[PDB]
Amino acid sequence: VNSFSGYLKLTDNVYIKNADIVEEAKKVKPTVVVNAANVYLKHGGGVAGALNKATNNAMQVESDDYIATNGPLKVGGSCVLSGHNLAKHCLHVVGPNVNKGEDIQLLKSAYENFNQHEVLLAPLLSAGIFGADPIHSLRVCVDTVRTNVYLAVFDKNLYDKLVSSFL
Ligand SMILES: NC(=O)C1(CNc2ncnc3[nH]c4cc(Br)ccc4c23)CC1
Ligand SMILES: [Cl-]
Repeated sequence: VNSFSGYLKLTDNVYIKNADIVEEAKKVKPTVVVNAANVYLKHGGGVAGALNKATNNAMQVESDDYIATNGPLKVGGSCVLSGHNLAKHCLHVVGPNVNKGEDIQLLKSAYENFNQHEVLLAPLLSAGIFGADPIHSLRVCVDTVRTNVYLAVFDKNLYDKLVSSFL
């Protein structure tokens, strides 16, 4: 039993809710919140901009030190950093950005990072400003993630479409 509330169960291990991931993280304080990161950990907009704003820019400060030491992530890759006031840990995961021409096949590799964590609060990777079809992202999530994932979808209209079209 965990503290996530109001989710629709899609499969054995995948759950979904119309929610602001920032507000959900602040309420649940999950062990792991997933950020929709880019390779530079520049948290300017979308989910990343919102999460970073909620940390009062502490996420960005920590991220800049990480990049200065380690260099950029790979598309499809991840790193574990602090969750600040939102979670114990933040798993920064880089899905392909279609608006940059990146290979959508890397979306499966991106979701594989979730399997290193028993339970996660997450957005749909490569959705939103990353330009992928969220219906496809949900399909890849369900077919790739084996650990327990609680998906927060900000847009109510999109949430209803994701549920109603789910196979
Ligand atoms: N834009 C979308 O509808 C999707 C991706 N964005 C988010 N997904 C889940 N929680 C989120 N909290 C946010 C807060 C701010 Br401010 C901006 C964006 C998001 C966000 C669901 C596809
Ligand atoms: Cl977004």
